[PDB]
Amino acid sequence: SLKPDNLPVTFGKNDVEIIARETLYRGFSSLDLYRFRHRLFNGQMSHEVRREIFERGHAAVLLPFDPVRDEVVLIEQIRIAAYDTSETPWLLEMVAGMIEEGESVEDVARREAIEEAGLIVKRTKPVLSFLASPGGTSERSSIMVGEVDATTASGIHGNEDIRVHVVSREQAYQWVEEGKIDNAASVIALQWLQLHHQALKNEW
Amino acid sequence: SLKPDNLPVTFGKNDVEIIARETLYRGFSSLDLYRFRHRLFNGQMSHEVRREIFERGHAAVLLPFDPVRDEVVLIEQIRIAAYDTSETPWLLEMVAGMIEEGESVEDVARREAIEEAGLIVKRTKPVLSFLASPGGTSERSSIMVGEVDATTASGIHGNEDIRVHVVSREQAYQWVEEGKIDNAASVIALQWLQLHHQALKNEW
Repeated sequence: SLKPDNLPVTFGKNDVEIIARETLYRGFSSLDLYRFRHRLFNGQMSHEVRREIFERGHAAVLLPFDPVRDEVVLIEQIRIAAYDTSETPWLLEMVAGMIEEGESVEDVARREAIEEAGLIVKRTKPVLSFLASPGGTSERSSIMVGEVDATTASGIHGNEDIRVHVVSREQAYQWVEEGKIDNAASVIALQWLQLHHQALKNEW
Repeated sequence: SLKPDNLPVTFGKNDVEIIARETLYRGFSSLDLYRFRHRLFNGQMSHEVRREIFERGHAAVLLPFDPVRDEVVLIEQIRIAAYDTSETPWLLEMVAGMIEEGESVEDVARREAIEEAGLIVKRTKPVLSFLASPGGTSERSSIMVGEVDATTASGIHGNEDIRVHVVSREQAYQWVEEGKIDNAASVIALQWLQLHHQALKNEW
């Protein structure tokens, strides 16, 4: 295991001055206007830049995977924001929830697998961590895979209302390829699993 | 090629009533409060649900891939929204831009590969299309891979300021595994490539 080099990005936090964050909205979550100047590639300083950034905490994401049965547990809940681009706003997702307090991502991954899927997790691994849409929100989501008994996954759970589904991994991945699953975190988790299932099954 | 079944999601748009979308903010883009009622799994109707949803159009995403050299072109630009969770807000990304007017995603993929990378694209394929963070924004991003001559990828391009990088695919994917690339669209494109490079190289 050899980590990679620092390169080829060299501009860091010493190359940016956040002039100010201007609160544009304060409800359940926030729109804030980042006002900033940054170094440019040609060595010159920038004009002041104004960026509207949706701010609303960060998420833990569990991929419930049963290594014995080679199955995944998906969850189903409505995402109203999906309405305008999707046939249905009910989406097939991974266990996930926002991180708060002194919670680690393991804390929240595990907590949410009970709240949303009634699922007790065994061994866990870190998968990947990703920024959802950096152009327009600071949200970071951190994904863990969790060893789960898929035979215990049933029922409705949860203003949250969630249904539980058990499919084989291969079916979960085909639904990615073919567009049935298409939320960022499921696609990332389920492509990650497809590149790793054999080594993971072997290890577990 | 056999598409999948309709199941197991059955609730559709006939099961939701958007009561109203209440504009909470109007600048470069919008925060709107979706007010809605929806069917619940146990057959009962919901209380009124209020969801704050960042609204700002949708994106096309190009993965510039050179099948001869087995290389990828990445771009580098600052994402200020990444500041709080990342060592550097300068990020290594895919060519991308917002969709407008009567633009198809091909139009925008191609347009942006010139604006951001000076790149002329040859053959294109659809990869995947995904919702960035459905919990908190309606943004959909649609990814195409594009046959590109990596030897023509150089320089600064672009309030946009973008640098261009040519790495081998394997290096691009290792940077995903190890966390150097971690924006949703790059991770999805670059895991997709890793599952498909051989068939794509063979076809092209």
